[PDB]
Amino acid sequence: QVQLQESGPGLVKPSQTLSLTCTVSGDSISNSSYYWSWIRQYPSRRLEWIGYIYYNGRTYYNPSLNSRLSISLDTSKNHFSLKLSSLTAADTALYYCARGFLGYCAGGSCFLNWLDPWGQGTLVTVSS
Amino acid sequence: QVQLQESGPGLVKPSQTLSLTCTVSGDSISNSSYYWSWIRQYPSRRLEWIGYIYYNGRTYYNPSLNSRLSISLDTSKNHFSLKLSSLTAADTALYYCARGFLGYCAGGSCFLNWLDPWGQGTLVTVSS
Amino acid sequence: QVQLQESGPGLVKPSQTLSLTCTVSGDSISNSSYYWSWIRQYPSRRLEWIGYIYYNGRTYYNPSLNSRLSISLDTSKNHFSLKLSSLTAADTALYYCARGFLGYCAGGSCFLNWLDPWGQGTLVTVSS
Amino acid sequence: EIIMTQSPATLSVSPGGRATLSCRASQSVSNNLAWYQQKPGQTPRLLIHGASTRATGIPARFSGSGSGTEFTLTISSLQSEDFAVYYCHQYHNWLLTFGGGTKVEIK
Amino acid sequence: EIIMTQSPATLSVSPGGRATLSCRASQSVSNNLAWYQQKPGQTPRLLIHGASTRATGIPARFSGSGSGTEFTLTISSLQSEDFAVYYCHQYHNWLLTFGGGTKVEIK
Amino acid sequence: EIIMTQSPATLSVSPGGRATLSCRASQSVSNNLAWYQQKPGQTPRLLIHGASTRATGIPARFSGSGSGTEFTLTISSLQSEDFAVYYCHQYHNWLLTFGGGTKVEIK
Amino acid sequence: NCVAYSNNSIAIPTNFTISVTTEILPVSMTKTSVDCTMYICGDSTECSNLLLQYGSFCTQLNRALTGIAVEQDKNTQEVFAQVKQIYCTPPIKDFGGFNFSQILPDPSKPSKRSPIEDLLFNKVTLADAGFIKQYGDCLGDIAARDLICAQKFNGLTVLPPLLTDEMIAQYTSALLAGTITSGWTFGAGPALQIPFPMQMAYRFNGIGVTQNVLYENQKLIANQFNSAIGKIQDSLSSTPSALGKLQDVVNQNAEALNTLVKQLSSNFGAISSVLNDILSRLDPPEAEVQIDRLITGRLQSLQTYVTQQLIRAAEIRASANLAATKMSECVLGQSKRVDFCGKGYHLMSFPQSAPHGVVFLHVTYVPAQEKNFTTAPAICHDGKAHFPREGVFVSNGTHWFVTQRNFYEPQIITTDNTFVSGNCDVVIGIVNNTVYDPLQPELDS
Amino acid sequence: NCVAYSNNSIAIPTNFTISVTTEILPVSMTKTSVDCTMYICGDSTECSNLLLQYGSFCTQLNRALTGIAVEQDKNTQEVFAQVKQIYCTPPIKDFGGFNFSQILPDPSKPSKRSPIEDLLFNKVTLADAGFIKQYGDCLGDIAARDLICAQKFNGLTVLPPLLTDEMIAQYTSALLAGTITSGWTFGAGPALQIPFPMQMAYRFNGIGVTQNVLYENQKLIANQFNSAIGKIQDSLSSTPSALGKLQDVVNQNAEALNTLVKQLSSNFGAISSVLNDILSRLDPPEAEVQIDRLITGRLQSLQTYVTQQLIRAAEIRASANLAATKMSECVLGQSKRVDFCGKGYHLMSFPQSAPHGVVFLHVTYVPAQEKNFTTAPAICHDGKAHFPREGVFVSNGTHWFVTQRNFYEPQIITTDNTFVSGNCDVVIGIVNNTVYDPLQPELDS
Amino acid sequence: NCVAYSNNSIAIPTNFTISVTTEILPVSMTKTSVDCTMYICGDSTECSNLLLQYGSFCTQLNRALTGIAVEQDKNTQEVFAQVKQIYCTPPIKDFGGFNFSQILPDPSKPSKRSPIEDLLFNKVTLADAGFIKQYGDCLGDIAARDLICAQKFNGLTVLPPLLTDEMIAQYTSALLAGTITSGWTFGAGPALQIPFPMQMAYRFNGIGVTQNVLYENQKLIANQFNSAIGKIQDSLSSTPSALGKLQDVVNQNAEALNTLVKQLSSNFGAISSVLNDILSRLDPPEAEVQIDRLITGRLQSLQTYVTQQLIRAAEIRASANLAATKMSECVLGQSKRVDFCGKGYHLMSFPQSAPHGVVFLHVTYVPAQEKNFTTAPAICHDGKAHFPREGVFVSNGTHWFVTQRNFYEPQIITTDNTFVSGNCDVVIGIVNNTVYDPLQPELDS
Repeated sequence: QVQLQESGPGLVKPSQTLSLTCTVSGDSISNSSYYWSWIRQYPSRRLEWIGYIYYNGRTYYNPSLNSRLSISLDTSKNHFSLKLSSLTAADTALYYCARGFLGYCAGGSCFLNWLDPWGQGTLVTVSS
Repeated sequence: QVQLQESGPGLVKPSQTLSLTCTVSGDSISNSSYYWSWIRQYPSRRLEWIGYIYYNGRTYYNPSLNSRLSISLDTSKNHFSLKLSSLTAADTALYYCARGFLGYCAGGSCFLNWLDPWGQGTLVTVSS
Repeated sequence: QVQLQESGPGLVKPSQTLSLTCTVSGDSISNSSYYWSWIRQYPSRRLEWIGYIYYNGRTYYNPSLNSRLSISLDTSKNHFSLKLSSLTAADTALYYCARGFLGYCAGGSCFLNWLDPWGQGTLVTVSS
Repeated sequence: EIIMTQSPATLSVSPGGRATLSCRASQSVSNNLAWYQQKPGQTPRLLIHGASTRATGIPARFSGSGSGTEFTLTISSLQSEDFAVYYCHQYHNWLLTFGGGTKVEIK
Repeated sequence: EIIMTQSPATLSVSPGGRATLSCRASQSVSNNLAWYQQKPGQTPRLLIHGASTRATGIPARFSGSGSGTEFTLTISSLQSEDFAVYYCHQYHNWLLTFGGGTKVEIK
Repeated sequence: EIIMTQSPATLSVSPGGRATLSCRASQSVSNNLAWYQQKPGQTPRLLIHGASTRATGIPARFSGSGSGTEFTLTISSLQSEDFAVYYCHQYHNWLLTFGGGTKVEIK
Repeated sequence: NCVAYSNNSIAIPTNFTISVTTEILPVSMTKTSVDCTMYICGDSTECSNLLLQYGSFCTQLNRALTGIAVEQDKNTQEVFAQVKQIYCTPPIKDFGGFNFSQILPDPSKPSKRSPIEDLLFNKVTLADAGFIKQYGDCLGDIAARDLICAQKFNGLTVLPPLLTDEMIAQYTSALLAGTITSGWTFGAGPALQIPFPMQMAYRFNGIGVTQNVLYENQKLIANQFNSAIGKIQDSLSSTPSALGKLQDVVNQNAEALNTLVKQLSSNFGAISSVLNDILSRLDPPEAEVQIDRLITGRLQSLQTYVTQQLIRAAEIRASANLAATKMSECVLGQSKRVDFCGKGYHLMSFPQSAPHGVVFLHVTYVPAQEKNFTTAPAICHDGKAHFPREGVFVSNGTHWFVTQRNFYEPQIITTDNTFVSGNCDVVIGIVNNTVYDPLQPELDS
Repeated sequence: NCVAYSNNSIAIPTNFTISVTTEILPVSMTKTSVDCTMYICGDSTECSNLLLQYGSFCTQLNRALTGIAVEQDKNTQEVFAQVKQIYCTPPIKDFGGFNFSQILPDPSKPSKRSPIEDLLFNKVTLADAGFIKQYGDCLGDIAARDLICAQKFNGLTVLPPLLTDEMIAQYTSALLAGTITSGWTFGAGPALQIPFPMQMAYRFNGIGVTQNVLYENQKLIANQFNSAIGKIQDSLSSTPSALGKLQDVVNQNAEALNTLVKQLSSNFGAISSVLNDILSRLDPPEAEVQIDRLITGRLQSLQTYVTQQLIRAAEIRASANLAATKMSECVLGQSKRVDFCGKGYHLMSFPQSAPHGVVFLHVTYVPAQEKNFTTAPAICHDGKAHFPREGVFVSNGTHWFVTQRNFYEPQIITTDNTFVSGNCDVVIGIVNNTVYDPLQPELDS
Repeated sequence: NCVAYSNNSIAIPTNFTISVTTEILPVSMTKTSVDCTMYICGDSTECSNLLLQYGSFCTQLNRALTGIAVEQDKNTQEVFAQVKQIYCTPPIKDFGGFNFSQILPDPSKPSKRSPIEDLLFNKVTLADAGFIKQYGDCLGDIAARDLICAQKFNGLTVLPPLLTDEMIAQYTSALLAGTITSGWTFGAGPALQIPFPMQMAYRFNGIGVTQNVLYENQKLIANQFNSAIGKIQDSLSSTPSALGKLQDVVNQNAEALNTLVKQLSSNFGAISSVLNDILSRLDPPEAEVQIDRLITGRLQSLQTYVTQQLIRAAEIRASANLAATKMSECVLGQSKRVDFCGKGYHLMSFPQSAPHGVVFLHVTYVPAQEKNFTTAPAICHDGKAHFPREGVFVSNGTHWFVTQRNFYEPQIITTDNTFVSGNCDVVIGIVNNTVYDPLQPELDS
């Protein structure tokens, strides 16, 4: 089956840019049946959805961090990336990359299905 | 309100590539109500429109320099960029970045409204 | 008329990324009448189509290497690029960049016309 | 956004007993729910998708129920390895959201 | 493109007088005009948008008029700070264009 | 994909003779064919486009014929420089494909 | 079985049968209306704003359906409201043997509805669980429920008719009473009373049969009349395919609405067929495109239904115009048009109310028991040629008689019933015979 | 107020009233046509090229509207062009008291239009500032202006009818002159002249009233006739709702065009409702998509209008077929159909021209002043039974008379007006009375 | 050429002409049907799946066309199937000079089709190389070929009628035989035989002309009758514009189908007008968008065709209802409606079969050779006023006669043909004259 592996700097200074990469093996990110999402987990067990990108490159972001965020994919290397800027101490969390299933699609829009599987998750600390 | 600040090399050799960046604060470049444009001013008080980019990334360029130009935006850092290649001595001007208001939109097209405000403007000299 | 010139590393290690660039002079890659394609030729005289990109940036790839490939264009410098990853010894070939004519277009789709002209062709060797 | 509330923040169940977990949505999420199991320090594992369609390889002891607003995950035979944090998740709306997680402690 | 011609390239007005500025389009730009003020070495400031809708914070002495092809900006009471270069600008067509600018000198 | 088969892999023609080259498609490519000439070590040169429309600057001795599935390129007067590899190419379907190439040797 | 033709034999009927033939014509259809916005955009403001960009399409469709619904009241008025005064039949049925109890209202019934209209209303039934019936449940006979009840059924609404089935039955009772008590006269003027046997006698004299035929066979004719109407009830009960034209209207309208509602389940190329999911599951910008696909499909569905109703309403209007013409000419008069008011020679007709329709019972005279007699065009008596005033010359084998065309009543050939023109040498087929002269026996004294 | 029924009393009218009832039928509608391309694509080549991809939709719609416009000339011809020769009334009005000056043309008027058609044309008015009128201004009565004038009004154009209102009035004058001077005969053959009192007498003899009734009441009948036509003018003037069927046609057509033009203001999901802005404000590639949305919406608007006109034109054609039937049967003849040519017994009708319509003035006989007399079906005199030849036996209380059905003219019961059949023991309700014999007094000398 | 009106002169026709006028009415149209899916999606599963998202549009359209096709069988049945029994004419034509060989079937012909229907079928021709004919080639008269043959012609199919042209001709032969052998009687009852001269005599007595007129002019009338029917053949042959109503139906239907098929060549805003290229040239995801544009355009084309056929079918149904009314009232009877069954006074009519239509040959009586006589409303003899029983008083210059209205047959004014009412001082225009009394010469002996 598919396997997802995160990569990125574990310690980033505040007001720097966080760059995370999730390399996908066993599937192509251009497969029409998937969307690729980022989710962060806090120590309080709280899961927050960051954003996802469709196989064709359409991105949707959480409004809580819409002005700070971008997600892109690279078909050459089969990975999708996260860039989060204006980092604060509140961004310290455990970032997961996950594969979602797209549902019914028509007229250029799609319904979502569940996330399966999740990546191993990378821990990012925002401190000086 | 919004503030726009240009940045770039003031002296670029001819036949090199000019790179200008306009960082936007107080607004998100992904706000559906705006388009972001570049205008250059010559010593003869002549203003020339270079090109603009919609909040969603649709670019329109002046045909006078269509084959030399590209404009892009970066949602992570809230700035839009200008790349002008094949520089000659005639490109020496004062480059402004401005925020325009989009008008009525329907079916994937928009009418324009006025530019307000203009950035401080950066002076670019093309010489050896 | 138009002239196409390839550029890239003639010797790339296996499992590295191949980067080829075809600079276009005499035409703009944003001209609505063209699509820009990559074709590789093997010593057995076999020609294989790799992929093409429309003037507006729509890319179509050969399914034989769909998961390894990406093609992009840069309007500032009038060139389109090829990135081929997961290189093996079977990728040793002669890579041509060619200009194709678009046919009838309607509703966001186009029929193809012939390729004319071909670039000079660059030879890429995949070995340690 | 559809705020998803999981009623018991913690749940203490004797081994071999029955565990009942509840998830409440702010507005109708229809059958578009999923239940994820996260053992300590590991990736979340999909237990249930749809309202109640059990995922492949999930023991038949895991059973999900509900529609619209009230949803219930039930564990029929608490083995020693079922100690985990269980999250409900809705994919009805774009901007998918997760519950607070129920930590199923075992006595 | 819609070439926009501003008739007086320079205009000398006594302080406290009246200044009349004209802008002519190559083809109908409708009400889609704007007037920008550029004091020496500073950013252009929007005076008028639409044909004649004065922008917020602009003194009532600035008045714009016209429709279609002929447009006129008028300054009713030339203070000392109104010395600037005034540009008309049309956003009717895509490929927005600017006039040549009228430098309003003050005697 | 539309597999394109060129029947004679090699063809030996006396100078001043006639050369006949055949190209067969897997399914109907209609008039959407082209014939390319590749002299040794050089770029392919477009000879014929459409089914039979000769390209500009191509000698009238090159003639292409066919429609649908069977296509034929014919060289009416083999000069010394016509020794090359000739490829048929179809642009009917997206995912354009090329034939195996016929090397026209000259005796 | 060809008819043997000869140039000198005529077949004359020696008997008759009175028969009654039933005719059924639709007159109206259920006054249904459909709100455009509530059908296309169910309680949805985003859909309503997108629909406003299409202009007058909703208001054009509402005018069309409202116009059809108003035509239905006009149709019923034009047919039944012809009688100007509510006449009533006498309590005693001393009509001379004629039994109208099958077509007159029953005081014993809970409604003033005749025993043939009882079978008519109990035999025309609308669809089971159809929206026409289902609407009756949420409306609960309360007019204030219309807005809420219409909201449940996707904007569909049924309007009550201006004439109820009870009022329509009352008009047919006035038409029936006027016919039995005054014949033609209540249709053309004041209701001039006339005894029914004398009225029937003038129906006979209209079709060309002398009035003495009725008065001498009055008991037999009354029995034939009564038996014929008695057969109507059995014919309607034992044959449920006799009310097919009225059921056809009801079935066509029911099938139209059912298809109109099921169109709401179609995707029409959008992402979903339910507006709530498009708005609650999708990005707010991404919803207008999907709603436009639904709006286009649902608007086209409504346009299709409206055009069909317009064409069908015209068809029913044609039938209603025919029923009004048959009311005036068959019921209020005696038609000389041959197959208009039944087959045979028209005597009279009786209107019976039916759901969205009318039933006519056409009483007609049918010749029976023909016999063939030798005939001649003229008679030679004194060198002069004698032609019948009315009727035909016939011969029973040895003697010549003059008799009426439609009944064998032989009479002695006399100057009274013949007229003289020309002489014997001109007419082809002339025969020699005696012509009686009533004055001679008086001079013979 | 029921009619009292008894088996031996008959009500016979002792008087009559002549009455005139007005009937109004539409015949045609304004010959409007709409160019598809000029409506959808106003002087625009880019829109025209995009529209060409839809095939024959424009040319199909133009054929439909042109077909409707040609039906309108056929309708007017079928109704009015029935008269083959332009007969004329005599200058002197010595018709025996009958005053036709209200329906005959006036030499004093600037047009040969009668004083009732004067009120008809002055009472049917088209919409104020309507396109039908507005088109008359840019056209300036010059045929060469049609292409430019049609360009102003978005392709809408009105075509002149083949028969002008003056020619239509001339045909009704020929129909009127033929009726007054020759009765039935100009409709079936050559115009056989007949004096009007004798013509009217045969109208009486048609409805079943003897001709001597007219000649003995000729002055009274002429007064009733004149007063009835005099009331028509007041009835039309004092009631402006009498021309509602003709206004309905004009209002429906005007409302159709107004809605068709206002559809041009709708966006139909495009970026703007004006084609010039889409082409002048937007990128040349980005314009085709917006124009397609406008083309789809405007093409659908035109299709809706055309289908409605097709259905409506069929409705007017049905009314025109009825007006032609009423012209032949009410004006050129005397109808036996009861409510066809007015209520009462039809005597004659007069056509009057009206804008896109016809008005019929139906002259009818209405019984009045009924009286009830004892009646019997037959008379016993010498053991034989006597039946009336025409009419009914009535009794004033002591003596028996035989009288006609529709008028109380009592006559002595005589062998002349009775015929004998059967004997006394068969007929039910037979009465004993004397039957006069004209031969006996001659032998009594 | 006005008619000179005077108050005391009457023009009476001294002669007549028998004339025959031809009437042509459409009855049905070719039973064509169109499969929605095979038209829109030619053997294409991807198009079929996309079309399924539009719901019931295909099945609604199939019901509409099937309903129209079934109406065509009803139309033909309602017109021709009126005759209940297949009567036959006698082999000998001893009808008294009347030659019906032009309208009766020919045993010499390969089909039992009369010499006028031979010209009718040879003059109505469908379009050359039209789909109605082209379908006949792939079908090869084999019913099993329908599915394959329909596939070739884009789903178009033509259904065979329930009554063949041979069976329709057989029904008109029964109608003709019944008319010639039994007159009115086969339409109202059993076929009572009657000699044709006597039958024709009662047609005369119907229009108001005495029967002795026929028997004294029988040879002349038969010659006029024969010559008139002889002119019909030349009139039809020498004028190919006489069958324009039947050709109009055939041309309108052919033009509808031709336009429907050519709509398949339109792009409708897609990338190509051929579904195979969209599917074989384009990316599999990129094809649904292009197919939807084709589906929308082709579905709208079919909807346009279906609505037009619905409106047109209603128009033909109206004509078929009129033909059935003319069959009953003109052929099976004698109409009193003036211009219904031809111009002039209707005597009889003959039905002739025609392709999808019927032709009526209306035999009518036309007055001729009018002469003007002085007339009076009444006669003064013994202080009493004498009125004509039937006819008019006329004066040849010195003597007064009483004569019938429609033919100049002068008779001596006698008590027999006059009745007495009132006295001389009341009637305006009364004249003094003698009234003969037949009893006086008997007493003069």
